[PDB]
Amino acid sequence: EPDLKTALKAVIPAKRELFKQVKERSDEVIGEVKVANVIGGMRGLKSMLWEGSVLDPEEGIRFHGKTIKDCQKELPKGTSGTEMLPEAMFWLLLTGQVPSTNQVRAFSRELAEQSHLPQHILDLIKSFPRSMHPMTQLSIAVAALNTESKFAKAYEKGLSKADYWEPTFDDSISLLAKIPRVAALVFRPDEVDQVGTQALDASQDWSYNFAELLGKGGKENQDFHDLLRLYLALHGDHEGGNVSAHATHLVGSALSDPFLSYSAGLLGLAGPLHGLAAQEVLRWILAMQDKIGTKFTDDDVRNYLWDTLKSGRVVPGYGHGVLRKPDPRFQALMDFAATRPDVLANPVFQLVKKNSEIAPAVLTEHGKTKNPHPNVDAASGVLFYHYAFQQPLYYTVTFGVSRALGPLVQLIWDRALGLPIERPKSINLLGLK
Amino acid sequence: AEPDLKTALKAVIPAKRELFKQVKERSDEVIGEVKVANVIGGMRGLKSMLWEGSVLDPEEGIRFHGKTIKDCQKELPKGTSGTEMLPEAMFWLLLTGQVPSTNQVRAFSRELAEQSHLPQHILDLIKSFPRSMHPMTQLSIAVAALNTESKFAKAYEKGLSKADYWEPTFDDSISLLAKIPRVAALVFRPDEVDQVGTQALDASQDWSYNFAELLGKGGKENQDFHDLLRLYLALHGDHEGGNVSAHATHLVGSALSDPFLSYSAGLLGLAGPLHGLAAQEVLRWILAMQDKIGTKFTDDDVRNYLWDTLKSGRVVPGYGHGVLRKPDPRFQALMDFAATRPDVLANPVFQLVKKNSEIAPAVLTEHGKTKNPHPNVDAASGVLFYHYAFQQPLYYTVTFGVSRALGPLVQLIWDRALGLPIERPKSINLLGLK
Ligand SMILES: O=C([O-])CC(=O)C(=O)O
Ligand SMILES: O=C([O-])CC(=O)C(=O)O
Ligand SMILES: [Cl-]
Repeated sequence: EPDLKTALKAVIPAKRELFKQVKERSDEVIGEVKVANVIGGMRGLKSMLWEGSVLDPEEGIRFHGKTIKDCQKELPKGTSGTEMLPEAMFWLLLTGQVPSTNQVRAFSRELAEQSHLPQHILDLIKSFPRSMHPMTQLSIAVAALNTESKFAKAYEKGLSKADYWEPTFDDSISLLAKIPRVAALVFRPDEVDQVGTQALDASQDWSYNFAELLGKGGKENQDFHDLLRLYLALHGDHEGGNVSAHATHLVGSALSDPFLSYSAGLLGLAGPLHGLAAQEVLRWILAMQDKIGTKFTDDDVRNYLWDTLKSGRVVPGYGHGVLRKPDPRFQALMDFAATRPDVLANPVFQLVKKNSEIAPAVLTEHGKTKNPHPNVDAASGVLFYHYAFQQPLYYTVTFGVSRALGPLVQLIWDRALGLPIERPKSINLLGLK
Repeated sequence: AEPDLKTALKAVIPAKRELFKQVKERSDEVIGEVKVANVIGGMRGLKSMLWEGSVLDPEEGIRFHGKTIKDCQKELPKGTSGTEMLPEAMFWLLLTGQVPSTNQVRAFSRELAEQSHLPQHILDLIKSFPRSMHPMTQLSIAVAALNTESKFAKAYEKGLSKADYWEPTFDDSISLLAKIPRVAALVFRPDEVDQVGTQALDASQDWSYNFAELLGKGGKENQDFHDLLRLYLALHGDHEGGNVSAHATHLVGSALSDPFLSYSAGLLGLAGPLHGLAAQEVLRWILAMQDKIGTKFTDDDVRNYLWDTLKSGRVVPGYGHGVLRKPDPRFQALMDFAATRPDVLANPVFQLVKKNSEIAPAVLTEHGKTKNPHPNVDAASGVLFYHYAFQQPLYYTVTFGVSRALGPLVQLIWDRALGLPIERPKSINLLGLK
């Protein structure tokens, strides 16, 4: 059966024809720009192209029209376990098609084989102080991988616009292969020489191998391997509007290669209002457990919610900029938890769950939070914590692994369609008067 | 004892917050349309971001709180010696809307010299870089790594009111400005990391002078180059919010990533061939022109070479603007620097820039595919650096990177002071447009 590159090569003509048709309608009006859009971070403004996913305010995120549940049903699984593979999600995002299981196996083999790192990346990582925030470490080491960029070199030689997409593809695959190893090196700074050169099991999936590099390989960790697969698939893409996806696209649009461009995305993911949300939730939950105890009641949880809000604080992991109904990424994680009795017996999980049953009504009554349903960040941290990954500073590093998926797909499409530099116009306050 | 920078900014914040409230009361007002062309065309045409410090005027070029380049050359404080406006003074104007006194700038230059030292780990990180790692990659990486020193990131982690966000933003912005010329010099001088990375700076010298000293271009003998450098860094500090470096800084910053991470994103955008490379392209093109036509050129030779470039299907770099309808006043400010240095004027490469600026606009109009075919700043900057023996064009973007910290850091400070939200547009697929 076709490999990924071949499969992408077969859908490129249909995408280019679709693009030509849309371009023939260039003069068509689709929206207004208001003052609110200028001062409000472009919120509500339909102004960028993004092929792979469309975030529906009522249904949540869809991937070529498929729900999360559709993807959990249709996408190939690992050689063992129950959860859909992130490599299969990548295939679907890129091509618009669901790969066969043996297509995904040949693709997982590519990701295991291209995972090795040049020596200088080991040296760079070993120079980091141990107190350097893990997302800073991750962003820096991805950027540094630009020494290996095929796009950057091919471009420097003279490269036709028609040939841009293929080196972009080769670099994207290279990045995906290497990023879990860079992530594990962030986690395991005393073992950089071992973990940074360890050969990966050639028949295991991307997430399994990631877990092995984290020191969480083997039979004993098989539920965690499924969590990881699900988590990485769920977080791979969420439209083009989010800061990490947009930053990748923006930097990429200047023809910076995928290593540089996704490094910009990771720097945006390091933001407290973007990728660090999950870490903040776990901290807030643990401080709540600390005050009210493991034999907490609804009443305890309700008072702590009210005490948080009355002090002028936010309840993290609730509300969204676009979403209007409960986040189907949150629900898919809650559904994973529902069938693991040991997760359900964990009080920190019980606390997350009870909080998800009470918080939405408290927040509505308090009245300052837009659509106060749980988002994915409400739950992800506590599930990692359960599996003895009790170092919340590193949860965002896993988000960084996942989130390479969707934005790299769109970079490939950007270069294949020949999209120009992203260049809005700016204005001052005095100009708006 | 006149206000320091922080105090001066603190005095204009209330007026800016009142102006912002007034604009916000007009939230529902329509200012333009979104067309299909805008979505597929990289938001070109779309007025969709706030940027306070600079605005492009179609007749007068870039203006900084309404001040032309000529106004800034007249009014802004100069160094203890030399003829050119200081970048520290441009920063002050961008941030505050006001012109600092000369002693205000001196107190500010002293702060920048005092905070210029680097943690040891940044020396170690830079020494790990391979020799072939592109300089902009090195610069972006080392700026990000300075986030270990971020007061915003730690203050935020402790609990910080929204109203106080701007202050740690400001402290980190100043810290970044202080350190970036030392990081830049380390990018230029990878064999001397230990020496250049700990070298004590003259405590009463300006930002650019000290940068030049760290580059190995200190002293009386380099005083004209110190003026060039001052002017270059001032002229390139800000040019609206739409350009990739400014926008990326703003975008990353809007997620509350600290200024080190945020400007590191800008530098990654500046590394992009369609953003960071114009000055290098002009120098190459000018030297290849000198190479083919020699030192004894005439108007007619220059004219034929322009036409031969355009007939080959090639661009004449450093000419053209989308809006601006006269020469770029940044170009002219560089030409005015040259006018008083006889040795620059005797350099044939400069003579070639100049004659080319007198002939190219008419040739390009007659050719007809370049909108407003007047010189831009890039037409001159590279050749002036080349004259001063700064003949490693691969590193010109590093110097642009130093300059371009100025405007975007100012906007980050204003973003946090006004409490602007996360930048998050809506996206759409091709099928949704059809
Ligand atoms: O999968 C889709 O969304 C349809 C598709 O391939 C295209 O847009 O050409
Ligand atoms: O390759 C094509 O047919 C379309 C093209 O030129 C581009 O990528 O801009
Ligand atoms: Cl494959």
